[PDB]
Amino acid sequence: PLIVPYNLPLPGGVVPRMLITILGTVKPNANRIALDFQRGNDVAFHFNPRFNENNRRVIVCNTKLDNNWGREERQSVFPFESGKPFKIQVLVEPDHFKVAVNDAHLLQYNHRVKKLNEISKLGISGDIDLTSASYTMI
Ligand SMILES: COc1cccc(CO[C@H]2[C@@H](O)[C@@H](CO)O[C@@H](O[C@H]3[C@H](O)[C@@H](NC(C)=O)[C@H](NC(C)=O)O[C@@H]3CO)[C@@H]2O)c1
Repeated sequence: PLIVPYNLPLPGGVVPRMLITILGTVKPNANRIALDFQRGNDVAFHFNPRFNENNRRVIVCNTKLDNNWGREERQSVFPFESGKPFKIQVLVEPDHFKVAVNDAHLLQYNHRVKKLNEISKLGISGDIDLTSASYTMI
């Protein structure tokens, strides 16, 4: 097992056909999970399941530039469950990050940060036990 928050370096940045796979289990009474693809201090893609935002479960995605959050993209389809094991796969495509959870397509996030090769770290945080975090080229 891995210590959370965990930093996964992405050597040379991301590129299309790179597949990141994260395996873990949601804690009991979880509040939030976050994946943060970073370009230095900037967050190119923040993927943030929220377990109780005004008694709703929602995934919020966004980008942070110069310490400012941008326009949120919100998904009400919510495949995570407190206490249960999950798999998140993020496939870098030419125009977007493509996210699947437990083998089912979830969402796509169009590239706002376009210098893909400068997105050099992935932070994994929140209310999880982290089992593995890896990448491969498909
Ligand atoms: C909770 O713990 C941590 C730890 C590290 C980093 C964060 C960053 O969390 C922020 C991030 O998820 C951004 C993504 O857009 O949202 C921030 O929250 C927003 C919130 O989503 C907005 N809610 C709505 C309903 O629009 C709110 N909007 C208004 C008008 O207030 O704005 C906040 C602040 O940007 C979240 O803090 C978290």
